[PDB]
Amino acid sequence: YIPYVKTIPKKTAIVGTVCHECQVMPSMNDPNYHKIVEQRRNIVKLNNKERITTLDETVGVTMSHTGMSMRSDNSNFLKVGREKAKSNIKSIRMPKKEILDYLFKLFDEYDYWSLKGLKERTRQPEAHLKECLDKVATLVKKGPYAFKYTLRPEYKKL
Amino acid sequence: TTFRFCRDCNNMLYPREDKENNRLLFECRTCSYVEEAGSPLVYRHELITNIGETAGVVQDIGSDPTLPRSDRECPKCHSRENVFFQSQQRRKDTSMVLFFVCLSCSHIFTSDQKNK
Amino acid sequence: FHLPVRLHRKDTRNLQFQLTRAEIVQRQKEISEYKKLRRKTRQLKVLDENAKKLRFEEFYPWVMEDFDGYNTWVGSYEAGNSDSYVLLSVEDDGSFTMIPADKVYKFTARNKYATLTIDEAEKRMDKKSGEVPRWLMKHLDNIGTTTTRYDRTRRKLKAVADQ
Amino acid sequence: EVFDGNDIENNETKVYEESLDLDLERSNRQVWLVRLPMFLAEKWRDRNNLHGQELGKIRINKDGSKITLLLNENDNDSIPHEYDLELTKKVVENEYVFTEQNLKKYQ
Amino acid sequence: SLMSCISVGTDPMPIITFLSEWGMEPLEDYVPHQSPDATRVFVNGVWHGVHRNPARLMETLRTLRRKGDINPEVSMIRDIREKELKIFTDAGRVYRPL
Amino acid sequence: KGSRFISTLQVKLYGREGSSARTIKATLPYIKQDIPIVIIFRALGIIPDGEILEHICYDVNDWQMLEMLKPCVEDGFVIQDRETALDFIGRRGTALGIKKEKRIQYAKDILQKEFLPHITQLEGFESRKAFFLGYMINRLLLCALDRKDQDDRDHFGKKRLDLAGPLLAQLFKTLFKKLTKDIFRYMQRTVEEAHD
Ligand SMILES: [Zn+2]
Ligand SMILES: [Zn+2]
Repeated sequence: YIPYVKTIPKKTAIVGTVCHECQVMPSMNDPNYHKIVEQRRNIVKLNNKERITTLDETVGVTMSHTGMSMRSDNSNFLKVGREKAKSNIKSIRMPKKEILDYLFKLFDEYDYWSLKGLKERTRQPEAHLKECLDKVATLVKKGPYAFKYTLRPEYKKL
Repeated sequence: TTFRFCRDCNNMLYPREDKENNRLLFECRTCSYVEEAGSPLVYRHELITNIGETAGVVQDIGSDPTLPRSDRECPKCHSRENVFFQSQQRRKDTSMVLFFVCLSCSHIFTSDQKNK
Repeated sequence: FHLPVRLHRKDTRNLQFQLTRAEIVQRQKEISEYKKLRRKTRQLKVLDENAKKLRFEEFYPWVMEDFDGYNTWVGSYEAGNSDSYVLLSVEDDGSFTMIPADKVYKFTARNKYATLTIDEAEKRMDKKSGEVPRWLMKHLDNIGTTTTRYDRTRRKLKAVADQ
Repeated sequence: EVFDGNDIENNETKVYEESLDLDLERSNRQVWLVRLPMFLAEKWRDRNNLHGQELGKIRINKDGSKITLLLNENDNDSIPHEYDLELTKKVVENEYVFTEQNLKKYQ
Repeated sequence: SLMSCISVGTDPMPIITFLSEWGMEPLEDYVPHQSPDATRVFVNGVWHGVHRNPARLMETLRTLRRKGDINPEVSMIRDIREKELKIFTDAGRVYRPL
Repeated sequence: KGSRFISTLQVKLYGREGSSARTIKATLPYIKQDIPIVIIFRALGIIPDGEILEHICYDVNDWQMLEMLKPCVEDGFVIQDRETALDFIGRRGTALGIKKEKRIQYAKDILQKEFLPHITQLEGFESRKAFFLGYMINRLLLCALDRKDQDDRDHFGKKRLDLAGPLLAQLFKTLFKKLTKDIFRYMQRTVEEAHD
């Protein structure tokens, strides 16, 4: 047998059995008769779709919003560059006299720290920030935790 | 030839032989349902077939405006109106015999005088 | 039908080796006795909500099975007259009650004649022999292979009643 | 509403507080399957209506063989007030009406 | 030819709805052995249903087309011998007046 | 209206008049092999052979027509349910992207969106597809038994003339489809490359 079938239980009940099949047809001897016939005839007569509208305005005006136009787009649609490019700020290098303590406290928190987070947390230029990181930590590229800086074993093993 | 169908699952019943009675029984191949055969015929190959000669005759065949009319007398009701059409078998081996359908009794007869 | 009867939505793939409700109940009794990164840019095709709801709702067809598994019917959704019917219910007083109809389902019995398996069917389709034996099912029935859930459950139930 | 399959662990005793077996109490109930025209079906299948009011009466001859429907005067004299119910099948078998609804999920 | 014309086509849905309301039983409940005299109904080559009284249906449809309710380009053929009723609405058919 | 693509379905009667067994097989898109008609009929939800013959032949006394249909049922006797038939249809499909789990659904999807698309493409219309297939088989058998002549290729009634309207319609749709793809490509590039 199979141990799993993945059923979906529900509350069901039989509320009757069909015994007679009927077809409702209006009697032809009714005063309101022949009104449904007109209604039925109107079904085919109907034309839901509408024809394409023709612009009667001057052709020069209609084409003013095409090609190289003096008008500038005011839409805010798919402005991904604008959304993120707005955020930009510089930061000065916090001297080794100060940030040296920051890194070791940072490493003590977690033992595998990425480059992108390090620049964000330190908020310093990557140029000098590299020198301290290489002097204290090392990066493993070929390991499973590839491209992540970790504190050197000399100081970690303490 | 008649193809009997199963009572319990609607599947066709093929012929089987019972040596205990040496009779013909139709049995099902899936649900094991048996029934005694009424005829000893099992295969009917018809190289020269007369079926389909009058195929397509309906209760309102005369309403067809393309079918030709004729004045031949129907030999069951003494009527003169009728429509005639050639054999509906399209194989190029059939004769040009006609088949007349009466518009008063829906009877089908033929004008052939060789075999009738 | 052999009461009680269950009518639920369930997967019908391999609807020949699934445990019967009676078997499950028996299994419970013995068990108690025994214990005693993505692409970041994806395009989706637009689909009307109604069909998607129908597709998701109708993914698992209705299955009607009795307690002993003797009757096993699987339903299929029919759209020919799903919304063109209006059911009428007559109460036990001579009056008539109006109830609109929602859907129509077509149910067919299953496993009445011990169908074969996919591997067995494929092998027979191949050129294993000139033609399948006229009584192949009968021969395999005696061997005991290719049985039905009703027969499969009955033997197991009898195997327990004997002890 | 996904749930386990065979459920050999007997998880339905606590997951659902209602019996999962099909109910046959209302099986012994006659039902008529009736197909309605477009104009009549467009107003009887609407959920913004059908509050339990009397839509008409059904008249059956004493000897049978003829069934007619008489609607009330609420149609606004826009459709016929009399209809003929043609019995397409006097004897019908292998047809049933079943309902379904959700089950309690707690305890 | 001089009087030849090519149809532009119209929606076949209104015709199908009209047929259903006039006794065109749906194909879902058609039992061939229970009525081996009914005429099949085709619309644009699609088998939509069957009719028990083709004569009346054709007479009604023909009158409707002549009265101008159905598009004149629609073609109606009733093969009495074959027990079929074909209605064509797709564009590309060449017709002439008579 | 809706996709403007053409899918061809062929029903073939294998064997010659001198053959002891002539079977009927149908060609389905994206399947690579010809399947017996009975297997397809079962895949649509009609497992009993009695109904399948009823769907094909509309006369209970036309024993001659039924005789030629016996070989078909014998060929596909081993398959007797929707799941087995659906799996048999699916494994022939040229997808190879589904290991085994979606194989049953893949065949069902093919029979729904790529089998006789001119009838319908929505779920719940298996009966209509089954009935139409029987009509094609019925027409095939009638010609094979010499009851009807092969359809004339020059019969103008079966010919269609495309004027400027339909011609430009096809050209416009293809060009518009190309335009839509170009629009999407720019959106993807703009998001990925961070442009305006
Ligand atoms: Zn049987
Ligand atoms: Zn006569």
